[PDB]
Amino acid sequence: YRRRRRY
Amino acid sequence: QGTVNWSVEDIVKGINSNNLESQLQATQAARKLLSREKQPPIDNIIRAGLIPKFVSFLGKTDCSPIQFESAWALTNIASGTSEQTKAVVDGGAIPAFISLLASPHAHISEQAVWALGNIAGDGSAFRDLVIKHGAIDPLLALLAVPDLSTLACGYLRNLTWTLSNLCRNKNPAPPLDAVEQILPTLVRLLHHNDPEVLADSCWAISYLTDGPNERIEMVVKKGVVPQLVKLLGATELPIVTPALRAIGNIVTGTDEQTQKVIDAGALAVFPSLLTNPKTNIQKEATWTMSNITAGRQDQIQQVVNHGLVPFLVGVLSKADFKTQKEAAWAITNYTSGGTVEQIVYLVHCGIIEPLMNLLSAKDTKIIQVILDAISNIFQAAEKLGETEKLSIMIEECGGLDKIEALQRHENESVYKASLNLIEKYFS
Repeated sequence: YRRRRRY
Repeated sequence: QGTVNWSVEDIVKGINSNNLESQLQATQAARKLLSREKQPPIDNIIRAGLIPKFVSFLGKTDCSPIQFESAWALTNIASGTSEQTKAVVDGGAIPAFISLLASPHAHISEQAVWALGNIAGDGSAFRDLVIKHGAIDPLLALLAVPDLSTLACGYLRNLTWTLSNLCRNKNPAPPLDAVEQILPTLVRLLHHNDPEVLADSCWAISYLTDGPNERIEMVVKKGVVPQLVKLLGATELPIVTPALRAIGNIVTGTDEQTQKVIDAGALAVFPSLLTNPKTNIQKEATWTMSNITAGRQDQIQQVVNHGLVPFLVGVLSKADFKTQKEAAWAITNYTSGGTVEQIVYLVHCGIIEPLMNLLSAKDTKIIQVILDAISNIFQAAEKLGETEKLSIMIEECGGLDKIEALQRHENESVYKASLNLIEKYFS
């Protein structure tokens, strides 16, 4: 949940 | 749509043309590449020297689509390794994204929220650098609405998430006044009815409560404890987990702070938290119990009147080792602050057998922990003249062998405790 990529 | 599957050198070609449209097209190709599930060529994109170009597209207000495509593109690079993030930051993206927060196009500022989220997520330094560039005002502004329901579902999810990252990490913790500034909105979010806003709100709070008392106190003082307790009883594990952590943190502070949690009704959820099927909930609930049994006798008493001792006994008797370890502690803590009655009570709940069985675990730490506890228990039994009936007990369930074989355990304080115990109560 640190970081999120899109799609 | 044939902006699918371009080669990097193609993307470069386009972004370098002097044709705003050609560039828009290539940037979309760039985003698409970077959006693929199998190893998006982030590195070569970086290596191609593209980041600054994307960064400057953020500033192109006439051409919203490019703003968006480049936003998204950087968002995805910024989501990779620290080093990848570092590259986004080194490009000057931060003030650029902050500027985009106020863009009239929701889908664009959302992208900006998202990216700032990833940058702040890298770790305390980037986080505080986002903060210095003044991200917090404009973020909060997007949440300045009479009713949070009127915002789009995933828009609010992103802001809640980004906000939580601005509360995340610990060396150093976020700036006090940045926290003061965020708290009220966080509180308002902790009350919204989206499971995902609630999970992240809970994390945010859990991060902010993971420090010294003054920090805990900031939180506790906004009166979120009732609301944390309620969430603690939720059906969604993504919500229980971070709520339970918050509570666990809070009870590491002052006893006054601990009591807020008790008053909130926290203890009532424990019968089920201490039996929860998810291993980690149990560990974390047990740990939490250990910090309550570390408090005053009237706090120990409240644990008693909620009938949590059987639950501790249960947890001591069978859980995965890591939980049993916390139970061990919870008991020792109990047996430290507890009144004579209270220590007696523990034994009547059948704490002696399952405690003893743990003496044959090959973890050096827990054994000391248990023995302190036996020590402690005999102590209340001395004050009653019952060291006998208790010795007998410990014999009949094979505890005596286990301790008497423990003088030949290597560790120093270990063989001395057993030594002491043997000498003192067993001849």
